[PDB]
Amino acid sequence: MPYSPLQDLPADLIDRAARVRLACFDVDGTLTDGRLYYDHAGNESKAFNVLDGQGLKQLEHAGIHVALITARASLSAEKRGQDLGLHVQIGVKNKRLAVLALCQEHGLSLDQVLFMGDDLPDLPALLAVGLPVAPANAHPWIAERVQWHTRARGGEGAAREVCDVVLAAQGQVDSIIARFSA
Amino acid sequence: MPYSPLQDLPADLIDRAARVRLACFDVDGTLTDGRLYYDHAGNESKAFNVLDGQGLKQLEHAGIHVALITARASLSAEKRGQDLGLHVQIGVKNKRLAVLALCQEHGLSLDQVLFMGDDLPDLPALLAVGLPVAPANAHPWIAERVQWHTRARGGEGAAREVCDVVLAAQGQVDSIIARFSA
Amino acid sequence: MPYSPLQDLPADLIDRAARVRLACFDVDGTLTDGRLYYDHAGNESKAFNVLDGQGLKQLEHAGIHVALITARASLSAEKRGQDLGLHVQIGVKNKRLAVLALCQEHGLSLDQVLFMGDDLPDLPALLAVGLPVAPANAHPWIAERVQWHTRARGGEGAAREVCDVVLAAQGQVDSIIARFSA
Amino acid sequence: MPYSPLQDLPADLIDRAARVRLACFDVDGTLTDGRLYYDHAGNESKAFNVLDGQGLKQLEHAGIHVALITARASLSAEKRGQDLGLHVQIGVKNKRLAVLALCQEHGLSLDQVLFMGDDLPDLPALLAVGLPVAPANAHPWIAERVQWHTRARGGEGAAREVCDVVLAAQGQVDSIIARFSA
Repeated sequence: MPYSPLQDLPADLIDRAARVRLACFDVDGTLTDGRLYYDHAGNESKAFNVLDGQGLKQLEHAGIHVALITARASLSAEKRGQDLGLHVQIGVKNKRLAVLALCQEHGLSLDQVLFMGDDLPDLPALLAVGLPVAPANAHPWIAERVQWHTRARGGEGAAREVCDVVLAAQGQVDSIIARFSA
Repeated sequence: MPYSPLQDLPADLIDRAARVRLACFDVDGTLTDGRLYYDHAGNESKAFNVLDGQGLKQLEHAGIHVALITARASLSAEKRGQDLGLHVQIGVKNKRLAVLALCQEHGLSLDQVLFMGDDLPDLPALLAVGLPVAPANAHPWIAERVQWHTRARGGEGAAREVCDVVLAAQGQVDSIIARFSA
Repeated sequence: MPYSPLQDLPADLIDRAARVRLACFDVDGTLTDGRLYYDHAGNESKAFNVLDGQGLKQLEHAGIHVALITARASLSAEKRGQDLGLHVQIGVKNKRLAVLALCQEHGLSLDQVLFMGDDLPDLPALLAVGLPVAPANAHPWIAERVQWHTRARGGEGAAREVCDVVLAAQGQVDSIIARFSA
Repeated sequence: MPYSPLQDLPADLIDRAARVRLACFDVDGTLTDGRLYYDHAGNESKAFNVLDGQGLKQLEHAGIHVALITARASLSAEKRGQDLGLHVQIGVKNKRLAVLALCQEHGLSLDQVLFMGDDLPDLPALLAVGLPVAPANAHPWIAERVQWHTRARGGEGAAREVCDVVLAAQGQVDSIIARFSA
């Protein structure tokens, strides 16, 4: 019986995922397990996940715009966006306003936007977009306020889990597989 | 049913948390999962957690003084304190005395102090403060000697879990949520 | 009751493992838990596993050729191959073609090849070799398309688990144990 | 009911732990979760654990000699030994012979030695010492051949778990606690 990201998901959600044209992702706690590795000189590192990376490229490959949105002013996140070919917006005071800006740039509504975050700074956006989603490790204040929770944890495939849903809802999977079968 | 850091907590604890003016935290095993990454030249790194970071800022924002206290002489911990805007005391032979020094600096009693630690060097402080706490990963010798244990593990939101309680006990939640809702 | 990598495995698989002369391994998600540590300048690190290392040497010691195959252009993977004494092929657009090249270099058929991978870029190879395998953390699209799944996760002994099977199927165990018993 | 490392342990083991004068530890997979972090230039790091560190010092503080024994030629392990004040022997071809050498240096028998390891290179020693022990993540070939398994995993307190047993068997705990209570 074939894996389908869509079974056990409600019709309403699948319908929103089908119209997603812009997918935005918090960095820490969402593409990351929330950890910041500090070295002896205070320099910082984060761990991203390759399944998440593969998922994000596939969204881009399926004509969906992908954006990373972080309040931190980190070159890490920028370098990560470059490696996968995604937009990045760094040092953002308000994530809603950032998202709203990206809607105007691509000629989109908020109802065509997906946002994935894990904590308070993501909340303005989570409450404004057509399709908010939170990883399993999300702070309860965010979890409580978003219906769609991934089974997986941030930095352990939660973002891939989202990508798979969106791609499945947009009829993209069969062709993804066919491209990689030879 | 709204998430409340305070349900399933005894009245006595809530009442102590309500009077906390100074919150002190061990570094390793408390804001960290206990791990030290050693590089080929013996240089060390640690992992902090962004939920913990968000929690600590919120304590500071609510007018509660925050301090990190470590026996290790690490620039990591100092850099981390700077990034969040908190006091740091490094290389402490005795944590009780350090805490006691901080009480005098801010004109406080030990009854108005919270301390969170995971192992033996924290014990002198844990036994002296008004509100000791330990994360779930705490050594049993410490666990046994402190009533309040967080559900979460050090470096996986245990400190945020503490911050949430204190903030909740001090009536700070409703406004935290309002600030972030748009 | 002696541990045997071969119990609970079907005869057919054991028989294929017995004829393996070339063992190829994806890097990320297969010898790694899928994580990429990004530093402030975009420099990357990965974590390998020493049990996996011990397994790979033992394959080489038993006269089986070992190869690592990655699409990424990383010096990490090369350095890792050097440390264990195995062939490496980096930056591969198509893994099938790479494998096929290695068959010709060693005068082998695809039926004599094992390939272990976790995600889409491995699929062309997984579908072409005599003995595909996937770790437990493998993406479901890959899992679904390969019968042999290791109990262990990538970067947590999954590759050793494979090595053990192959070595067991090729009668190599008794002597491995004897070499190390004093 | 006070935590006792000794309950649920057989009398025979407790008796051997009571006479331990030399405690030797594999590095990788034993003080580490088996992971090797490779950076872009092939430089390696490992993660040690602070609970393990606290345990090792306490063994030293209780007059037990502690030694780290690795086949790898890593400055990491040396730097780690220095930080905790323990002997280190690096690049060891045969661990039994290394241990045997340390017995003669300290005027001890093999029956007064504890060895903790996780994989084949440790086996010669595990089979020669009075008290072998293996972490929960140990390779089955080693697990099968050693009776004492820690509940915890390497790099997640397995070595502390051992230290606690030995210290408890040697009547050391009460005084350890008393030293840290003020």
